[PDB]
Amino acid sequence: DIYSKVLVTAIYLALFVVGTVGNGVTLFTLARKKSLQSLQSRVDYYLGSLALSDLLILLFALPVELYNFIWVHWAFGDAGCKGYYFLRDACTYATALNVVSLSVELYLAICHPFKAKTLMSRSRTKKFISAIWLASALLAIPMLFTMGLQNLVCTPIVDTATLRVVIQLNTFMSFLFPMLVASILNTVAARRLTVMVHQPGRVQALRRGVLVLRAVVIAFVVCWLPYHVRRLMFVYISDEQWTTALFDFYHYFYMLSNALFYVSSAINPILYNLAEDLVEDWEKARKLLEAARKGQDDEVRILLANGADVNTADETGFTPLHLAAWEGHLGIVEVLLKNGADVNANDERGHTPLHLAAYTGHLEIVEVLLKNGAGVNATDVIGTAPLHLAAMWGHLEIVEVLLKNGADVNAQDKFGKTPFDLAIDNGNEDIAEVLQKAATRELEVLFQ
Ligand SMILES: COc1cccc(OC)c1-c1cc(C(=O)N[C@]2(C(=O)O)[C@@H]3C[C@H]4C[C@H](C[C@@H]2C4)C3)nn1-c1ccnc2cc(Cl)ccc12
Repeated sequence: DIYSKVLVTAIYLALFVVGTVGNGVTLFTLARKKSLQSLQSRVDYYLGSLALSDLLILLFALPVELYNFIWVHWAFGDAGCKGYYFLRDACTYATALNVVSLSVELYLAICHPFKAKTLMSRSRTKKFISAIWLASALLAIPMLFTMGLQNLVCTPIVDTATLRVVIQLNTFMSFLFPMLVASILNTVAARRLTVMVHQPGRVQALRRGVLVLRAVVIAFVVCWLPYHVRRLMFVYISDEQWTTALFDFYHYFYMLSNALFYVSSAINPILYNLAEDLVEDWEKARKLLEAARKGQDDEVRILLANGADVNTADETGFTPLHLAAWEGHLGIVEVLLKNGADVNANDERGHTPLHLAAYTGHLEIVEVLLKNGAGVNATDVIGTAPLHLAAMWGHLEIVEVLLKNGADVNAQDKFGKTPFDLAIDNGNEDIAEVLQKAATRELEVLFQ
């Protein structure tokens, strides 16, 4: 139908530009990045080799299928008819062999790190990626002789029996065999790394390579499995003609698998980067929360430089600033604020860093917070404000600073207690006297 033609055409154009940009940016990045780790540079060479095959499908295969299949009712020549299937077949091999070769290098590095250290270099990996690309072209040569131009339409130039044989072998050799090998090696590599880790940043690269691979495998398996199942349906089909429902099913499934093929190649960079960056982000986030609390000045400085989230909140809603303000680390509080730390950050109860700074009696930090635009009158779910906690725990110095920055003396909590009530009940006579004076500010100012 026309609705289906418009739907699919839009998806192809979306996949094309996003895939071309994504894989295009990837190649530029990985080509022009200087990784300070031998193993991680080799992982990049494989992702660069995958980005190349991803781009060839999107620039040479997608437009032909878009044009000479769905969009319009053949005009790419015999070279194009043969070239299309050859190039598409070649890329799928190059992908499957890149994923296997990568999974092999990771497996050896984890299970045999001693041998892998001496018997693996960037030059050796560059040698195999060539071999992968050269072997891919070698295995894809049969497709040049199975499809040809006749009448002008691009149709098979061999009997269905012979065509069934090459397609069957292709699906097994190009997908089923390698993907399973990659999957097993990846699964085993991940398990033995856990044991290997338990016993400078080689483990991070090995952890990154496993995550990257795992996601890249799942993406291409999920996306090409329907496409290859379809090709096995072709070779193992029953008699001519079936129920209209069955014809509708195979037609939709054919049209679907066609589209799903280009999904994998398009959003692969985004998917493996997202997954890898999520773990690295979460890691650096939790490292910052502990470094900020423990009082590690150097650790916090490095982690913020490495691009850790300064405003990251924990399960209880605490940011690095909350704990740094609580534990009384003035050096870190300033460093955090300089890096754009949210000074009015809330938690589960709705406490700000100023609530915690006042409670623990950190005068110097209380000022630096306020100086950087901290809410002096900020209240929690109970209705407690910094002035309540400062007066409560007998911190006269802070009470003066808070009042000096316009702290509400009449502010009450759920229990109907003012900062004065807390000061009096806690036997803080010194604080309570200043609070009663502050309350009579309006009276004295005008009259006197
Ligand atoms: C008997 O084949 C199937 C049975 C059930 C479901 C099917 O597709 C989901 C298929 C199927 C697969 C292919 C299938 O994979 N074409 C090719 C491809 O690359 O896609 C074409 C055509 C040949 C040479 C070459 C490589 C193969 C096989 C290009 N084509 N194809 C179909 C063949 C015949 N009639 C069909 C009718 C319907 Cl409604 C749907 C699919 C049909």
